[PDB]
Amino acid sequence: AMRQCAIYGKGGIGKSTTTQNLVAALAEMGKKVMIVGCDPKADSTRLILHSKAQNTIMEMAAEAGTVEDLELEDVLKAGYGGVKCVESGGPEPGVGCAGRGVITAINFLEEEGAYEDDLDFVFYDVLGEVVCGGFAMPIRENKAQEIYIVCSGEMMAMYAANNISKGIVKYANSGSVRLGGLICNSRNTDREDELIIALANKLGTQMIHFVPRDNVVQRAEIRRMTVIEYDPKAKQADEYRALARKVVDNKLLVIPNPITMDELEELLMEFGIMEVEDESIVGKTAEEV
Amino acid sequence: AMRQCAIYGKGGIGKSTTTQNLVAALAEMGKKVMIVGCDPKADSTRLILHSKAQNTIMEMAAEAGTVEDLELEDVLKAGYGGVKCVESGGPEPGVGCAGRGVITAINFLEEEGAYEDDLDFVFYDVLGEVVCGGFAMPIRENKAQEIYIVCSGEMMAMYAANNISKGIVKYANSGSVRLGGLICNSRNTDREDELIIALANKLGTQMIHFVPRDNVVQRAEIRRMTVIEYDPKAKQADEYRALARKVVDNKLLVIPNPITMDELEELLMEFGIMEVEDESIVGKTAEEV
Ligand code: SF4
Repeated sequence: AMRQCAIYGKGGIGKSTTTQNLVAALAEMGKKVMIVGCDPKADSTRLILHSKAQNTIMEMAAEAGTVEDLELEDVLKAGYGGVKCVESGGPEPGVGCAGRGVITAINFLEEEGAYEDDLDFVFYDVLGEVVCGGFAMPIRENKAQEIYIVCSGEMMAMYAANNISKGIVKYANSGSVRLGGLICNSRNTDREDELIIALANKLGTQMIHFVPRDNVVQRAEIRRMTVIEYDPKAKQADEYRALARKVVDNKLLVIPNPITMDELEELLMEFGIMEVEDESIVGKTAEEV
Repeated sequence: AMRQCAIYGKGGIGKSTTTQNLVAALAEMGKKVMIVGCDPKADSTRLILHSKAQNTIMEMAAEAGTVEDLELEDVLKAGYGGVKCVESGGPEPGVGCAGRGVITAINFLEEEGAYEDDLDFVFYDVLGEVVCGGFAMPIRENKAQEIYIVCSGEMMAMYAANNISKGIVKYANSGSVRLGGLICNSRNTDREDELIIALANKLGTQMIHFVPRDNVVQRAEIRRMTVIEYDPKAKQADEYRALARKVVDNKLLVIPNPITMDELEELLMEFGIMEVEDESIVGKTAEEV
């Protein structure tokens, strides 16, 4: 019943916002959901709590001395729709692998039996910028089963998306770690919907949603809350409900097929974000050409 | 004579472009420089080599079996102005700390006596997104002495700049690792020049340069080359020469003074990128307000 899910993707494309907003649609339709905040900024829970920045397991363990001197009630908060929220906390600048904050944070929650407490969903909001051993921690430790990659029709978000996938693949043979699909966050670039579906099937998954750039997300997030919470009778709000729908309904859980550099640039050139570079101009000064 | 330098800063603000371009200015004014490519994409050497993507120590060790089956001549290339170039290589997606690629890469170069070979400069192009143990590796192993942080008048690039600094500070007491200054890459935001000098002196360093958003950089980089190489008699070109000038001349090497979150938002609000948020609208639906 209780599924183990993760949201992976790069920063600056509104990953957390779509994660939180999704989780809110999912709460209002009956489910009890818990978000684990694996990003080094506390932005993973912000909108559900109406918080400036939630208290994290790292800064609080730094407080009470050790990780066990914390009580569950202090780290794990609940906001909108009784959505349980924790921020894992960043690696202490200079020292500390990021992924070791996350084991600390999951371990702590297993031992205070939050996982065995009545729950339908867990959602790890995870940075999928570089996929190092550190950010791969939910996948290697098999705490995330269903991976949904948020991305956009833009080079880095895509490369990012592929890499997340190569990680899924590393731990294919070890367990139930699978790519459930790609969510596109629009950047009002032309061909981006179908570019992300080109990528989605060339990987062997779908593009389970397309999230439109609606200026109500901005207006709801300045009030530190979801769009499902701010204006439930909105266009965008039903988009979040629709995504959240497709997610329960998803049965499509796969081991992906990473593509190469030339193949990513292929897809980037034919939909138009990338240009066909000229070979004769290369290495030549404006003197020359 | 041979100074050990590093360029730290976040992605997507044109760090490598300014690194490479700087290094070119420095080359035409007589010096012999080597760039070490610590970013997971091969973008750190690209413009000096006119290469699509240079061959990295990770993918080539994966080729010959072990790191010692590689010959110096294969990894270390030279381009414009006899600027020696290597790409370190990323962590293999899923497994591998990023910083362990970098020790491998430096170690390999110490042993084939590239460091003892006549050289005035070494420049580690390093991602300073999160400052984990992994990206702190040049600082903990004291291979970078002079850190220059490229940033912009934008929240994340500044936060990032602060964190790089907290890392400098961790290894204050261990050696000669010092913050030489902040380089601003313009994003044609109003107050950004003086915002980065606010930040610069609130940290205890200067803003050793301001690099203007000139559309010749774009036109030179599409030809896979520097602006010093493409059009030497250009406005931007002299900017790179001027930066490179101030760098030799720099004597100002410090241990920085990291600022807080409230202090960062202070500076963001008074120069105008950040807005003064309203307290009464928070937590309230459009029904309510
Ligand atoms: S695995 Fe990655 S998160 Fe951990 S230290 Fe290494 S580079 Fe940082």
